[PDB]
Amino acid sequence: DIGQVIHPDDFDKAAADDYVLHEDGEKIYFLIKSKTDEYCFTNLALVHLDGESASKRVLYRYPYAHYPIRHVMFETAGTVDLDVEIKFEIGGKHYSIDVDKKQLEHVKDLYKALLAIAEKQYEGQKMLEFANSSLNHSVTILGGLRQGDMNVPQTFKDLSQESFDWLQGHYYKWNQKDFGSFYEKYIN
Amino acid sequence: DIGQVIHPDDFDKAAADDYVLHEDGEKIYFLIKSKTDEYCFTNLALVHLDGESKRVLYRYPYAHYPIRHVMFETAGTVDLDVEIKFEIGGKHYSIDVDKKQLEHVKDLYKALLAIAEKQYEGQKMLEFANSSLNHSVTILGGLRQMNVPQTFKDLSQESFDWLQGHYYKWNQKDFGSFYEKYIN
Amino acid sequence: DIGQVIHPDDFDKAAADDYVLHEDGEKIYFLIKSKTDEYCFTNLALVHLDGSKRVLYRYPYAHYPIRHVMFETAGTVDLDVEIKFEIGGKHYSIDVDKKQLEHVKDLYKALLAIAEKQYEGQKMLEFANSSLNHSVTILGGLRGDMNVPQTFKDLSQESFDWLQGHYYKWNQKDFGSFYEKYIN
Amino acid sequence: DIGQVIHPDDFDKAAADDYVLHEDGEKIYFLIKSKTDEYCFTNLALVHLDGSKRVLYRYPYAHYPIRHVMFETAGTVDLDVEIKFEIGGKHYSIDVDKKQLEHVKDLYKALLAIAEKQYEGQKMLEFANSSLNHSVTILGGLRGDMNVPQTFKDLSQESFDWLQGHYYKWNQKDFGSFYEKYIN
Repeated sequence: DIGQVIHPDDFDKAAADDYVLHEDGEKIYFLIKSKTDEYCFTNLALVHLDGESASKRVLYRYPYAHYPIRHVMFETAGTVDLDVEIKFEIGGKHYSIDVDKKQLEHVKDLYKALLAIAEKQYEGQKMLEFANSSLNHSVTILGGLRQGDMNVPQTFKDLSQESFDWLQGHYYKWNQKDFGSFYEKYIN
Repeated sequence: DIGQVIHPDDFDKAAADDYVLHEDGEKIYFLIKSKTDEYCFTNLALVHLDGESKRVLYRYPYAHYPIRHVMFETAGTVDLDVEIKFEIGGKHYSIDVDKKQLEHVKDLYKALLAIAEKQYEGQKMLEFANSSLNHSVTILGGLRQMNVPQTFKDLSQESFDWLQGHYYKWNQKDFGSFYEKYIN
Repeated sequence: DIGQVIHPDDFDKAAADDYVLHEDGEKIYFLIKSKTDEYCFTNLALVHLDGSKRVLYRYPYAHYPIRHVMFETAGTVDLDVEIKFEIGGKHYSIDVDKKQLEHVKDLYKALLAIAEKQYEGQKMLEFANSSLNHSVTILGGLRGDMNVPQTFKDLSQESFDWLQGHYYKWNQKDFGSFYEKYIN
Repeated sequence: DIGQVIHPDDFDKAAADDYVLHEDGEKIYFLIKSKTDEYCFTNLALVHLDGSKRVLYRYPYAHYPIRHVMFETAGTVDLDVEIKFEIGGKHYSIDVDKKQLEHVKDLYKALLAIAEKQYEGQKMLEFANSSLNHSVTILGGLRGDMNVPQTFKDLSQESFDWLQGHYYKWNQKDFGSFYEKYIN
């Protein structure tokens, strides 16, 4: 069904705004409203109110951090067509959204934003891999040591921590939660 | 059966309050009462009085029964109820609530969604904690010389403290603040 | 058969009191008497007189864990409430006069707390054992000046103290404070 | 469909310019427009508008290597020259007005240079990885006074910097200097 890009002034009037986690500073950067669906793109997630009837709505929430964006596509309108179509996959779920060709200028900005998000996520997955591999190379290099001047239990504690910090630091660095700056950059 | 979000002032009047562990500081943050069921969300657990007039009492502490797949469904023009769904442990819960009180059920949705996420992230951290302990065991395998029996005691203790401490940190028991953040 | 929660002052008048180990400071915290059975919950065990012969059973908590603690209320037409649990692997369902619900709900809370402590203890045992092994691995083949035979003795004592100490800590025998907390 | 090499001053008038990431300093170095398609070669990617709908494709060089760059001149009777290449695995053949041969030959040279740099980089990656391993092997099991946990951290950073650094060096993103060298 064909959708309308909503202006920022009318975000608070949208059904989707009730499900935005304003409490956690979640902010709406792009909203497309159709007769049957509402697609809300925030700094943290895609909030989607799915109408599977020609009036009840199923609420979905896909935080980017747990549901990566991939295969971002765009399709323009011909002379005879009334809509432009934007596509992507979030987690593994396929999204195809038809939008009033009048608002192409705006949908093209979303296309750019999503494309940039997908890439940052992709690159992050590559860095996680190196992060883990580096952890192993240390384990292998440092295997089989001597006591010398060593407090064994303290050293055992501290070593467990270093490993933890590295696995953790990298997990949160390369699975970033917030992509507001990406919408900020292209939605201007 | 269609339920009513109960007001805080009427929590001590509810059948579920008798099964809340007031002795351990358990506090009710959300209660939905229907003609057949009673669903009590405390800081520590879901307490469910289930009718199929007898009531079967279930208790699902969050620490041992993780919340997953938190869903919400709104009311159409013709419908009288909004539905909140989730899985606690493996059990599927679907609770119909008076559409009039949507403002409150949406807050529960947000709370549950936040708990589920915290628990998910904690599971991943446990994996890191365990994997890290192995990496030290490997790096420190086969040594030199040291007071062997004192070292043996102390080293066993570190391992224990590490395993235990992480177990309790990432399987947190209390989620009161999550309800407090979205309800109040 | 529908039972009656007995009052503390009438404990010494029950058939079950003859089988409580007063000599070891065993104290009755809850007794349900029916026309056929007698269920006696002490700090150390469930003593059950099963029936006009009676077969005596004793299930010390330390050797028979309590699990799957449930509760079931009465309907308008029912005269009883039912408390259920498994002790060791044995299934118990005990019908009690709905008039005494306030008391049976307390037993429910206590047994629930007992069961959880036992479960958590079984996890701690696992960490305790796993830690022992991690020191064995780290301390594997060493070197260094040392009184080998004394160190061998002392080392064997440490391992014994660890294994033993944790065995007694996480298979605790006495749960009197649990009953005390919820029956009080 | 026979295309036209567009002049730099008319780049901002092409449909493709709307999809260039000016915000990240992406600059168009070569644009061929046909009645159905639009091929836009930037420092970072091939942007292709495929056709009155147009499907937008973007193939950043860093994720889609250019290979098998070919060229085909016009015969007396032909109106076009054809430039071919594979990007990722996708086959591209682009017919262009034989009048503009002088320009398409420059694109040919640039794409040829891009493709070679990418190939050579894939060999360097292989050496970079193989070298990492040779240090792991040489540095396998050591001894010596040492702050084990700091050394473990620092060591893990080095490996990360090596893996990362080489990843970015040999999968370079920007090939603007290549176009600049042959279109100038």
